[PDB]
Order: sequence, then C-alpha cells, then structure tokens
Amino acid sequence: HHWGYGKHNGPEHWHKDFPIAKGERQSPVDIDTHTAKYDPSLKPLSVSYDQATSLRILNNGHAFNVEFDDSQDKAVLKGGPLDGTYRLIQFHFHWGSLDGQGSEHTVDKKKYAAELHLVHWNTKYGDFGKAVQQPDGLAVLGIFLKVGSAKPGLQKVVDVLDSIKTKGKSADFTNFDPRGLLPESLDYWTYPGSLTTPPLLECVTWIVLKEPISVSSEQVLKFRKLNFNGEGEPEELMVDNWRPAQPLKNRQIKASFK
Ligand SMILES: CN(CC(=O)Nc1ccc(S(N)(=O)=O)cc1)c1ccccc1
Ligand SMILES: [Zn+2]
Repeated sequence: HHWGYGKHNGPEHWHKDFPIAKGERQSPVDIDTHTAKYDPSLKPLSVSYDQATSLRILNNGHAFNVEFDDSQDKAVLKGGPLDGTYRLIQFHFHWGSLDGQGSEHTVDKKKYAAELHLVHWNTKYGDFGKAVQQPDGLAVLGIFLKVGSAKPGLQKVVDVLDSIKTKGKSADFTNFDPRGLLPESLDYWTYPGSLTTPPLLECVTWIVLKEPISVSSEQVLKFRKLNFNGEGEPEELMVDNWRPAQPLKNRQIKASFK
C-alpha cells in the first residue's frame, strides 16, 4: 500500500509515511501575484541547455521522467535567486484528467492543464542524492502548460509514450533538447519549498515561470493514456498526478518582474 494519487493513498494520506508533509516549507503553493514582492536584486535566470544529453525516458508509476546524463558540466541553471550552479538531472510533468486542472502551483487560484518540472541539483553537493539532504540542494524550474496551439518541441516526448505505457518501462531517448519546452520569457516567481512527491524533502528553491507554454489538446490527451499500474495489472489511467497547494506558512514569494 504505497503512496499514489487515489482516495486511499493520495496527498491527504502522505503525512503518515512522510510526516514532513505537514512541514514549514511544503510545495506546491498558490502564487498570490498581488502579494508576491518584486525584487530588483533578483538576477535574470541563466538557462544553459545547449549541451544537454538526454539519455532515456522512464515511466516510474507516478509520472514519466526524461533523464539526463548529469556526469559533466552540461545543462545547468544559474543566476536568478541561486547561488552557484545547478545541473539538470530530469524533467517530468504533472497533469489532469481534464484541461481545467493538473498544475501543482496555482496563480491567483488558477489551475493550469499541466506543469513541467525541470529538476536540477546544486553542484556543491556532488550529486543528486547528497543534494536532496540539503536545504539549498535542488532548484526546480516550473513551467505551466495551457491547452491551445501545439508545442512542436514536445512532440518527440509525446510520441515515445506508447512505448512506456506502464510502470517501469523505459526507452532510449537520446538527443532530446529541453530548450524546445521553454516559453519566450524567463520572468519568474521564486520561493523556498519542497519536493511535491514523497519523500517531500524540504530541499528545493522553486523558480516558477510566469509565461505558460501552449500544448495541443492532442498532446495532453496522450499524457492521459499512460497508466499508473504495472503491465498485467488493472488499468488506472495516469491522470491527476498533482499535489494540491499547501500552506504558505511563514514564506515570501518573490517576483523577478514588475
Ligand atoms: C524518488 N526520488 C527521486 C526524485 O527525483 N524525486 C523528485 C524530484 C523532483 C520532484 S518535484 N515534483 O518537486 O519536481 C519530486 C521528487 C527520491 C528523491 C529523494 C530521496 C529519495 C527518493
Ligand atoms: Zn514535479
């Protein structure tokens, strides 16, 4: 009876196995745009993905991950609110059963159809596993998805999903360029938070872009054909794999823009 997104193992149950679920810096949150403070000391975000080396795509039973070779100084996030250099290890999405829900962060209570998370670890800690044990271990770049025009740079991901329908399937996915998933603007909100899935570790500097990307209805429909269950188990569609907004408690959200 492990954690998931259902009635009996979903977000409201996670605190039993992972008591940090009720902690002081949990994610996601609602971003109250009028209460976020513009911080003119915040630097432009530096996203340097020119040499990113995607290796593989994995259905892990909760989402799918596009994984990267993080053994060298390639695909890194710097600047913005960050001190030092953070290296890209994986990305994944959270999405809904319907276009009206699916994002984890919300903006003035608005839910987007999905949310992309580009996960990076602080190079001062040597690798991902050590970084997650530190309060400044990770930087997650979050990007909202709305349904409209297709995102051409997403299509390579969409097309491989048929080969990883089920928990534990992976496929070679070399040469995927995550620059094709980025909106025009790198204007952002930032706050200190957590992983949004168990173990819910409070190790993340969140950087949430203001500008959503548009994906087509057909693209997101293909996300919804994935399965939470393993092969030869009863079919439970992989939909609504998002954690709701958590209490802000004693945190300030900062805006890079006026
Ligand atoms: C399962 N896992 C690997 C992992 O990448 N976790 C993870 C990475 C990112 C996120 S999210 N949704 O906040 O961007 C959530 C979880 C893990 C991490 C730390 C300790 C133990 C397991
Ligand atoms: Zn995520």
